[PDB]
Amino acid sequence: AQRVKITTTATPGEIELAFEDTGTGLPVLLVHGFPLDRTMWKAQREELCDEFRVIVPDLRGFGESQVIPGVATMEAMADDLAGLCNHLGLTGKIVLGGLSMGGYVAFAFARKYRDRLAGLILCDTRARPDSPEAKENRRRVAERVRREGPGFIAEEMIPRLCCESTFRNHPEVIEKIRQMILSAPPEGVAAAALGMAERPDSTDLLPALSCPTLVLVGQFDAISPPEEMEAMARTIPQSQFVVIPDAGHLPPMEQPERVTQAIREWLRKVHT
Ligand SMILES: [Cl-]
Ligand SMILES: [Cl-]
Repeated sequence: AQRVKITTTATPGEIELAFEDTGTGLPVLLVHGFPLDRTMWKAQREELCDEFRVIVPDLRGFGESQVIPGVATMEAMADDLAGLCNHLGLTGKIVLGGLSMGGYVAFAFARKYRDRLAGLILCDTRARPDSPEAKENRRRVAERVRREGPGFIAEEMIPRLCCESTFRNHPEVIEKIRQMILSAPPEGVAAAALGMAERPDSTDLLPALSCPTLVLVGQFDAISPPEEMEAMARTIPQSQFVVIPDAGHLPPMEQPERVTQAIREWLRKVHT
């Protein structure tokens, strides 16, 4: 992995991002969920790099990246991604993928950096903003995580993140996810929670998209259910919708081979 100071149009103008960059060819940048880190996408990075260039950053405030206290808007996160691609000399088009919060970042990127997208991969996410109660709950999470750390978040989220089959067959995957949460920087988690609260409604962005889009969801996703994701996909032109069996909210970790395959086969067409 690498750690580089990049120039970003978001405050504070410069930020240090940690990231993986593996393979050659078409660039595919994959964005993790909340409150996880780049290792969420490790199986896909390690497998897809035989055919594509896979770039996987820790977002601001997560993993090994710089923590910028206050609010980390989805726009700011997207600006950082643009600045990373600029740093790397990927100044043309990329495929951008994101899971959950990372999908919110992808929407912010598509808003602002349309002409940099060859394609979008939207996993286990939604285009609607937070409801008023959801916003308030973000503020409560932010306030508490700054003081107590993310243990309470792991306790609340783990049962909602993965399906029953994962708990049974892959307890090691559960534990990897738990350690990602437990290790997340408290002020980075707070800043992202506040950023999620403030994110705009992307509903009307979707019909205006101009690149092919893959929409992927776990069969048993409790957080962004498949029914709602299918409806979201029907608003996106040039979309493909895939349900990953025997996965909850984290298909890349729960069913890594099936996710890698779905992405690989879709990328081949974007690419050809
Ligand atoms: Cl957003
Ligand atoms: Cl909501």
